[PDB]
Amino acid sequence: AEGMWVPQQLPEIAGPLQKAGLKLSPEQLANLTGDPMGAVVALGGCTASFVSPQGLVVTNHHCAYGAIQLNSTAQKNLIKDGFNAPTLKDELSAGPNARVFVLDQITDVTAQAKAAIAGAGNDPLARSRALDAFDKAQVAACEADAGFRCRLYSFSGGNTYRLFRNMEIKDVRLVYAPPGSVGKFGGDVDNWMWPRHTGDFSFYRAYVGKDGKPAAFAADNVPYQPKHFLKFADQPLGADDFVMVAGYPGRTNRYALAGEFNETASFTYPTIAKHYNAVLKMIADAGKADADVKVKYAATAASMNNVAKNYLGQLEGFKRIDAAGQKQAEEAAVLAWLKKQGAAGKPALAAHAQLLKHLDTSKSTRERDLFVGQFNNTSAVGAAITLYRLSIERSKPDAEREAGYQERDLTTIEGGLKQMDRRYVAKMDQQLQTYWLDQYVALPAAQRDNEVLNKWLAGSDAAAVKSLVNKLGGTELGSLDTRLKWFKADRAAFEASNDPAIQYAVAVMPALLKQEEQKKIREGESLTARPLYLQAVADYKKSQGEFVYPDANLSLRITFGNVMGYGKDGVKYTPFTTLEGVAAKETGEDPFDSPKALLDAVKAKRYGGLEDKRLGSVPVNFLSNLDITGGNSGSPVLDANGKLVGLAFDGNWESVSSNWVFDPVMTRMIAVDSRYMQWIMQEVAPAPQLLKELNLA
Amino acid sequence: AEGMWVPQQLPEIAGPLQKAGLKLSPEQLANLTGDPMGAVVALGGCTASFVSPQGLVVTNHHCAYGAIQLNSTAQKNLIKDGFNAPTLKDELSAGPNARVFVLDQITDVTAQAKAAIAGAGNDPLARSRALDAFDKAQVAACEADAGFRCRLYSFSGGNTYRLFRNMEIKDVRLVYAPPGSVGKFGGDVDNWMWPRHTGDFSFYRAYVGKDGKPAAFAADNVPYQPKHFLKFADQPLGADDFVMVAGYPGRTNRYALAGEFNETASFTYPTIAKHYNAVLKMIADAGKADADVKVKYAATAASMNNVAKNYLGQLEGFKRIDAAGQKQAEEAAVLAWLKKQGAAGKPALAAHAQLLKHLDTSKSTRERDLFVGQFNNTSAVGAAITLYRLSIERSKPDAEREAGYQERDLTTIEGGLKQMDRRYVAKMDQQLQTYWLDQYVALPAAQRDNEVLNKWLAGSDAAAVKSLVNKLGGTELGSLDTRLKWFKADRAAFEASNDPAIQYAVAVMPALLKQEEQKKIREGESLTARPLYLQAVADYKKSQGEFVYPDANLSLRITFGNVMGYGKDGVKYTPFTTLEGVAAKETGEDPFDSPKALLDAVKAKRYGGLEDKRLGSVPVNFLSNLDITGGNSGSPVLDANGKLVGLAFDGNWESVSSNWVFDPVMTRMIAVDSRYMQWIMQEVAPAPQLLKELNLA
Ligand SMILES: N[C@@H](Cc1ccccc1)C(=O)N[C@@H](Cc1ccc(O)cc1)C(=O)O
Ligand SMILES: N[C@@H](Cc1ccccc1)C(=O)N[C@@H](Cc1ccc(O)cc1)C(=O)O
Repeated sequence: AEGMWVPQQLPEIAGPLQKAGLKLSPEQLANLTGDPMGAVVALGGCTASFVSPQGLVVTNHHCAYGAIQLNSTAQKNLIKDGFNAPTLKDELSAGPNARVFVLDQITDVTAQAKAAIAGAGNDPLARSRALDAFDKAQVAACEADAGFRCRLYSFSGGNTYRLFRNMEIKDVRLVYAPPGSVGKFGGDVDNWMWPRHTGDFSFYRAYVGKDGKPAAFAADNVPYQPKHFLKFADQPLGADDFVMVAGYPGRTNRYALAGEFNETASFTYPTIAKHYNAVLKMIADAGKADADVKVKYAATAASMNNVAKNYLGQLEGFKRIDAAGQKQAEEAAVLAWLKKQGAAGKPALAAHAQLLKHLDTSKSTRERDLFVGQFNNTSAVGAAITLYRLSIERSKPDAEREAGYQERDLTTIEGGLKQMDRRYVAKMDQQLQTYWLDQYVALPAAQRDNEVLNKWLAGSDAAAVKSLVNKLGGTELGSLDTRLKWFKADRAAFEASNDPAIQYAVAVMPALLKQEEQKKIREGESLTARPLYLQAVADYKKSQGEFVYPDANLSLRITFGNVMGYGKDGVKYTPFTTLEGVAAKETGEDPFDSPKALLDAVKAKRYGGLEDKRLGSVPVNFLSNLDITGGNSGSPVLDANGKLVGLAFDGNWESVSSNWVFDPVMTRMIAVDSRYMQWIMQEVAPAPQLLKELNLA
Repeated sequence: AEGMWVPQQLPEIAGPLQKAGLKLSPEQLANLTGDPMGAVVALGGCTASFVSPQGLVVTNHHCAYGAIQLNSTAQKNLIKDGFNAPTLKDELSAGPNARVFVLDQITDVTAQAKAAIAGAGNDPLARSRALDAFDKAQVAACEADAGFRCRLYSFSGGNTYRLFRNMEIKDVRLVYAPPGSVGKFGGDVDNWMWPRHTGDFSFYRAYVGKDGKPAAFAADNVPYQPKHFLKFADQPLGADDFVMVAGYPGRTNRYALAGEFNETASFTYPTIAKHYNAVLKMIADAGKADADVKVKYAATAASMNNVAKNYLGQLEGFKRIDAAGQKQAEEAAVLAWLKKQGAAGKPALAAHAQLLKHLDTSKSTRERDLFVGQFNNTSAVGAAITLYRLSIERSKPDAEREAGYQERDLTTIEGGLKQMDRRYVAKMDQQLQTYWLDQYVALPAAQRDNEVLNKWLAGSDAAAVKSLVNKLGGTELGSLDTRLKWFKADRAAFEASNDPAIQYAVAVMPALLKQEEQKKIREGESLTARPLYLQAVADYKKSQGEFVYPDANLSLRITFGNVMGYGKDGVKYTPFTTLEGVAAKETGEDPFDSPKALLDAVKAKRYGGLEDKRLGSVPVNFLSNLDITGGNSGSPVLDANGKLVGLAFDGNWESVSSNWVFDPVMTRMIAVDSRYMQWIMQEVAPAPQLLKELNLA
């Protein structure tokens, strides 16, 4: 079924849920801290779920990838080898910034948020500061009890605001990862593709301090005891079976203006894909010369591969469904429908005209902004900018500090500085600085108008770039101890440093704060125009009997449907893959290089009690017509009785353009079957302690 | 069904043919100059069929591609535009070397063939001279009537010889070609692939002189009046329908030794694919800089792309089916079964040992012979060699001249010199000479032992090469009038020439005739062993219950089966594509750039009365489990009642390795539906005169 339904829309999908095959009462799904919705957790960018009473959490391999990479070395490469912890004491810290968010409360605060915005009058910067202040005040009251973290969410262009309260677990440990050749079978070749044969799962465990409250990693921390956890399905999942997903989709753009779509299609997507593909070649080459580079950059290389391929898929999809035609026609129908409404429709029409004006702002600054943006986000420079920015915010009262630099963010900033030790090599950073500066100096002189960067380059050719990278090479911010000292330093110490990375951050900061102020002005203008126009689009959609649900915004959503394949001319994709399809793809070369114990077990038909007689094998991956996006990775797929039948991890090639224009015919979720996850842990990469904990052995 | 069945085997398949759903009688098929089989003709490298009483011939577009190519200029490009001849006199010569072969009779001359070989004795060279003389003599007699061509075919390794007698139609004209965006929709991207949407068809007309004997092109030749022509099906072809193909498959290698397969898989296919891919990049780069280069090298680039992609598919297929293992296990089972046959086993056991020592002769000289072979076959140099060779052979009497340089070959040689005019650009041929010499001068010193070439290079780097290409550019053989002068010149005029390409021909010819003697010796030693070992395999296969049929050898074969898809893990390929599939593949960029009139008709559901209700659209291509190969292109696909339901044109990706090891699971023919052919000639690139002549209007 189409839709990323908010829990508050359960009454509207209760009948469709039952019709599709839900055997739980839709009522049971509305208790978001009960069984089973209470077992679903956010990781920050991925979904996961509790699967034991001792705080075992299951998610995708690609969601645990960062944690696995932080614990990998060139010599002991867990990404390649996998990992198992036989006992609690063998579990590895997932890193200081790993989180498990357990939902405690959702509050509707729409009327209060709208009153705070209106309270600001017709000044856009005051409107942006009013919502900021409201957001900070809600979050401070909601976080007064130790161990909670809150977040204010804007829905439907700012027509609805809800405050989420979560227990924030800060001690997350790695328990199990299959080998990379299972976890990421087919690599970037099979990424965004069906047929699919990827065992995309791993396990964490949540820990708390001995006092029961969240704590950073410590030896005497103990496993979290969740109130609810999911059970692995005892009923074999088959074609046409009801499935549903609860998770944290990040961002969809189905309500974007035609011009926002056109800009993304004609500039953002092709341009990011081009540059990311070129940076990836550079990282791949450096990785072949030094395995330390390969391991330290593995998470970046993985994310950049995923985005670049997703973008190429979205562009193909737009042509497939004529997304440009469909956006143009819908926007024309909404503006014509408003007109026929007379008086009542003039506000939305004026809100449209205003958003329409916001587009053109980036035309001959978009290339510059990209290159300067990427240069400033390289590791040493970005660390210098964050550290200098924090030194400025610390001089203010906490309620006046920029979101991201308040007291409640300090441990996350510090964790980032710590995680950079596992993700930084000077010789690779210099190549990244060189790459983005090179693109900058190749712009026409009109567009290369970053005056600070112009001063530090003192040229617009290869030698000027080499000279600046040589200069920035003298930085000490590669040192973890140096970064942790700067983390506590006052503004004056930054301003006195002869560290060239720090000098660069001090020099660019005034222009950065002015660019941020301009952003907040544009935000404040949108805080009134966006909701008016998006409410009209939603009203129009309801007039046309179309499904109305908010764009994803990193909050909890439910999607449902059935196990089913899809088709193109000449082809029908079947809803399951099987073990034989894994062995049929074997080449012995990355990324089609399965463990020997897998190839041996498939050749012997060792199905380990998990064969589905309807398939004649153990199922590997399955297709369903659910509505997921980035952020849904690791979401539990629940059957009609709320049991775990698999994890969401990807979509088929034709699904990716549904970020902009949903296509029900060729949009499918790809999930890993809970039976394959059990089969891998039995036959290939043994986890006997985990199968016991899951009551599967 | 497996098998390229010779017409004599009709008894054995009579029943399976009927089980499959054949509604005509097998006796009807044994009538080879009758209906329907008498409609089926050979083009030499392609199959075709009579489809009107006025000599109308249908074949594939890629079979007609050379003809279309010859009639194309950078200005008037019929590859891109297509072609239609509304009247007889608008029909374009398909070229001097274009033929239609109509089968007159098959006689077995095995005994006399085995006599000729025996009655030479031991001396390998005498054995091959003997077979050549018996071949020349049997042909000279069979061709005594003015308008016939005869060919001696060796089957099952030389266990069976047959003389084929054909009426040779020498005046073939192009009537109709769709646009290249239809004829070759999907280009080298969709080549060897399903799903497929290619309207791979074109029409020729067979002309003879007013006397009724075949003749070369002349203004007052009239159309041939075939005894038999096929009718286009009125019964709609659907899934599971019986289909059969008659045609001229070129070469299969299912009876090759495990060692011949190992050489092809380990050296020949990888090497050819690599060097062809690099030459194709060059021709693509040159054609983009010069539209005259693009058109003149279109046919060469098309053939090299087809071969390169085919080989990559064969290598991939070998790994899918473990061809290496199956060939080793068969070569080991045959020897074990012969060593249990006692006295009856020993002649085949000795024949194997004799053949097993023709393998270790190449490892050192294979790269050299490839690179020198390719260089010698560039256009100016290749013309120079052939023309000088003919002058050598002219001075001998006819029956002692090399096969291909006889009186009966003069027209084909002269045709080749004329065709070169539309296939030669000096700067491209120099790029080709450069590529291949460059590969030669890259070889280790020990392998670089072509005396004349080392002499002419005087060095072993890019500069020495450029020096020789510079020398050779001085040729006048780029001129057609020059090539026709040399065609009628004697040995001494060649040996007096200061033309550097003629000078190269004369200089290399001694080493060439030496190498050709050591080749005929090679052939001689094999001519008795090969028969004996291949009969043992046939007997072993017959003993195991496995189908026995000879490897393709360019003679007439029948294959049969049913319209059916295939699958692999997670995917079922359905047996038909449809119009909507063509439209869905549209990018507006070559090779997915359909005529506007196609895209307009698809949108508008103008099905032209050609809807299949079961598909809900007009079908485009279909799949079936027939056994075809190179040569079978343009073969009529006949339904249960011997009516034309389409043309064979390609095979799916997994089919191509069946040239060495047949696989019934994933081997399918791809054919163009006769309703797509009509629909194109009605709705898209009209041919109202053809529809009339075919009785479809
Ligand atoms: N494409 C996946 C990540 C991946 C990379 C390589 C190998 C295996 C997986 C991905 O981006 N998944 C999303 C979830 C998602 C996104 C869009 C969609 O249509 C369906 C699923 C994620 O990581 O959250
Ligand atoms: N691959 C085709 C030629 C072609 C190229 C590009 C577009 C369309 C057609 C080809 O080689 N066809 C063969 C017939 C054939 C060969 C092998 C096989 O398994 C099935 C059919 C031919 O030209 O005769």
